Amino acid sequence: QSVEESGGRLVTPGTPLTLTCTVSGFSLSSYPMNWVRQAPGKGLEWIGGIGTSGNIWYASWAKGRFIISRASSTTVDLKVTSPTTEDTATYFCARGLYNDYTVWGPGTLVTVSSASTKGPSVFPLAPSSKSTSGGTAALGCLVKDYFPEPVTVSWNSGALTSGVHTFPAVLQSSGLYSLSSVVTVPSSSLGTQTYICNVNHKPSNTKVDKKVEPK
Amino acid sequence: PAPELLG
Amino acid sequence: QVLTQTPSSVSAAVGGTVTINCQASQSVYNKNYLAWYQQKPGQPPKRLIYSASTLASGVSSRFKGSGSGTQFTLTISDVQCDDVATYYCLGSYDCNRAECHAFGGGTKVVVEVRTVAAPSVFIFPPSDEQLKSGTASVVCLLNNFYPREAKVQWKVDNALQSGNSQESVTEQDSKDSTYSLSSTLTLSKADYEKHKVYACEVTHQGLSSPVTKSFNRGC
Repeated sequence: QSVEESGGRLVTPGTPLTLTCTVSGFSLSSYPMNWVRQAPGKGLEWIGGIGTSGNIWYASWAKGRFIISRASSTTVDLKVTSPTTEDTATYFCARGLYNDYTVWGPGTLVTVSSASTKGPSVFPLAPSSKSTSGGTAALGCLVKDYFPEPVTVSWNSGALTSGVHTFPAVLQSSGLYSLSSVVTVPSSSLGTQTYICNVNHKPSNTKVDKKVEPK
Repeated sequence: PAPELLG
Repeated sequence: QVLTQTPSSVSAAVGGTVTINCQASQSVYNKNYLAWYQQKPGQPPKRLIYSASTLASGVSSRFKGSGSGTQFTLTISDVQCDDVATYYCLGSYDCNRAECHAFGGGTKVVVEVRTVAAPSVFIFPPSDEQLKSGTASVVCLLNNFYPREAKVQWKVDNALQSGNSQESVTEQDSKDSTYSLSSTLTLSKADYEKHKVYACEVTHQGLSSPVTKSFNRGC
C-alpha cells in the first residue's frame, strides 16, 4: 500500500493550484487520509484530512486557504485557493498519521513566486592534478543560475556514488539558485577514466551531461 | 458523540 | 492545540543518550495519543512511536517514548551516527473537540565523535566557458572534516574579501560523521582578469596551521 503526490510546480501568487494524492493497493474510503506540508528548512504542519466517516477537517490556520476533496475512487486533491509566497513548501499526503497502516508519500514541491523558470548552466570544476595530496583528486560541476528548485546530480550515470557530495543549493542575490557537486577519485585515474556529471532540472526541461577533465 | 480520529 | 519541543537542537556523543521533550497546550486524546517521527533531509517523515510509548514495527528498541497527558519524552539510547535527523512529536485529538492533529516544531539531532578530521582543501578556478558569459565563480572545497566549525577566508592579491562569497555545508554524514563545505567567490569577468593570485585560506582544528590553496590565472 502506498501513496504518491503530484501537481507540485512553480505558480505565480494568486493562481489556483491543485495537488493530487494517488493511492495504490488500498481503498481510499477505508482509512483516514491527511495532507501535511513543510516549508523549506522548517517543520511539519498538518493541513487537513478526511476521516473514514467521509468528514473533511482542516487545521485552524488552513481554513479559507485550502480545500480538500475525494476527487476520484483513487485520489484525494488539495486545492490552494489563492497561493502566496508563504505557501512555498513540500506537500505530503499520508494514509493515517499514527496507526500501523500509516504510509507517507515522497512529497511534491510547490514554489510560489512570480520569477521565471530558468535552466542552469553547468561548468566544470576541473581537477588540479598539480601534485598528489595523499593519493586522491577532487573534481566537480558548478550548476549555476536556475529557478525553481530542485536540481539532481549524478556521476557516470549512477555508476559512481562513492565520495560524492552534492551541496545544498544557495540562493544568490539575483534570486537564482546555484550549487556544486563534487567527487573524490583515485588521482591516478584522471588521464584514463572519464568523469561526467549528469544534471537534471526537471522544472525547466533541462538535462545536461558535462565531461569534467584535466585541463 | 463518538470520537472522530484521523490517525 | 500547540505542541512545543525542547530543546530545538541537540548535539550528542555516539553511544550516549539524547532526551527530547514535548509539551502539549492541551491534553491529547485518551491522554496517550502522541506519536514521534524521525525525518532525514529530502525524505518523508518516518513513524517511530505511537500512543506515547508503543514502538512502531521496524523501529529500533533504542527509541523509547514516555509521558502522558501534556508532557512527553523521546529518549534515544546508544546514539548512532544514523540517528542524525529532525524529530517531531505529533499530538492527536478528537476532531469534534480540538484540532485533529498538531505537530511540534522539531528537534535537530547531531552527533559528536572523538576523532578530529582535518579537511582536505581544493581550489577551482572559473572555467573558460563561464568567463565568456561575463562572470567568474571561484570555488573552494573543504572535504570530509570534523568538527563542524571552520573558517574560510578569500584573498585576492592578498586583499581580504568580504560580502562576495557564499558557503554551503553538507548534512552530517550518517556513516563517518563528517561534513563537507563549499565556498564560492563570485566576481565579474573584468575583476577576475584584473587580479592575479586567488587564494582560499582554511582554519580548522584538525589542521596544524591555516591551509592556503591558491592559483594564478595563467559510528
